[PDB]
Amino acid sequence: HMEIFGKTFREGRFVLKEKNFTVEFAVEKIHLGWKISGRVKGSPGRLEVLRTKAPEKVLVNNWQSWGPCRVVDAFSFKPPEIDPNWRYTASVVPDVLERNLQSDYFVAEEGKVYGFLSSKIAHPFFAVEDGELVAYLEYFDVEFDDFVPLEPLVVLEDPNTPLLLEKYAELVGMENNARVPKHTPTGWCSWYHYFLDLTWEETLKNLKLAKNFPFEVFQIDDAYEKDIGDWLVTRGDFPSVEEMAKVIAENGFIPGIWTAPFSVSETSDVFNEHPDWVVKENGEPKMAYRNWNKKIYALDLSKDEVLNWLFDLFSSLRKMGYRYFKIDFLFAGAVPGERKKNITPIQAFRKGIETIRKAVGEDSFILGCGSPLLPAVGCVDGMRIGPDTAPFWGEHIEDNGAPAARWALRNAITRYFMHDRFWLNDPDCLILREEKTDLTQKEKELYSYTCGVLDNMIIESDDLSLVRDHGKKVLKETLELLGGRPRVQNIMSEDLRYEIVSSGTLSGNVKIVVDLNSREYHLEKE
Repeated sequence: HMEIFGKTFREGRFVLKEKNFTVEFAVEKIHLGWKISGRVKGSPGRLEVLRTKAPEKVLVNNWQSWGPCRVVDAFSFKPPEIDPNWRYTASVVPDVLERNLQSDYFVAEEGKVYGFLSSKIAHPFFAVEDGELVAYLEYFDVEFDDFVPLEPLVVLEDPNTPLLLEKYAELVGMENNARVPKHTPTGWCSWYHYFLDLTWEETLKNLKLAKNFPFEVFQIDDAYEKDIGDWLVTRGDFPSVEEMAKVIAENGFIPGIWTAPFSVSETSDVFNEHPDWVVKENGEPKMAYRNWNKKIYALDLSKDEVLNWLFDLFSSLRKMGYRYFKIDFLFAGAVPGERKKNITPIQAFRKGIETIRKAVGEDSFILGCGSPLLPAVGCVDGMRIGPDTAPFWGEHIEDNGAPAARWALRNAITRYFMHDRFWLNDPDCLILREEKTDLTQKEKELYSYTCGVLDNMIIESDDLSLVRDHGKKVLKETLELLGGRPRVQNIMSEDLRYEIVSSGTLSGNVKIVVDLNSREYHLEKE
């Protein structure tokens, strides 16, 4: 059935000495399966850990927030064309995605889960190579003069696939000391009404109006900043970043703010002043992605100067009174490329987020976005686990990570299991306005009540003057669905129909059945 590091599956302790590397490992019995763990030295490169027969149908997982988590026929995979503006959102190892079906961190079939528990040094992924499922640890050509730990791999088997995924997630939480607040914040986000056209004028208007809503946090999203990298300089209408916090706190809200901290645009002052601070290719700045009609570079989080700058930045946001941080495009900090230190792109990413955490303190809430998942566990408090939602369902939008409510919801369902184990899942904002939206009341209710049953974060994003009785109702109903232990019963579903239960909500035991094709739901409250 299975090979572990090249040889037939066997319980016990083992060593594999190769030309280039050495690994010492143990195959040990755990509850519901097995765990392969150990340590490795030398230059393991792309290290095969496990091999077995691919199943036909597999739940696969993109490595970051916006990417799909979905069931796929393993044997009729054809390589996607990778958008060169967004190369690394698709894969951190795109050479693989170009040839084979790839899954980051974990894969599931009916009755079986394979999953790595951490991504501290290596990127753990699975590939389907010619009918075989192969688990790999990618070390990105980094060499290790002494032993460093393996990312442990678990293999769980039981009829109950949901329970297995939940189990996997518990082990991820313990392996990484997951941060899981007892208190989940509520709030308002500017983005999904105003996008880049937000003004301070409209901001103050909603800030007045937000008082009639059950919001704790008032969060300014992308729009206020001069440029990507120049986070302390505002454009347009906007005042001082210090002032905005002050005004928001004065009004009885926790101020929140959006940054893309690992990213610097080609036009930014900081890139202009410090072009050597970025990740390189052949000595020259390597484009991490293209957005805002500009080339964006990634900060080299191996450089102490870069980390001090991140430290200073988030220390001063904290000082000004920001206590809620949406940190976005985090994948940038983990792009493959040349850095000052000879460490992995993943080791560097972690140095970056660890710095932000230390700067903002223990009483700040950090929400990851566009982020590598496994590597951020134990550091973020909340995580966007799907692509952007939208003020339309998005049937005209493909499952390629662009904004659409339907695909955002899909991911909230298919990654439900990380919630309250990895972190608090952020399903993206509820859009509850009655004007300036293509969403029907049905669709709004469907989205919202699913998120509530999933016990996910509830953040609203609207011009609140356009939110009336229906939207106010839906929000209050959603908050009544929270507090349970959720489960997606038929996680291996291929037709976008799901039965989701949650036990011990504020409304008791609840069940929602959803069809994301017909945009239909039935909700029972016992």
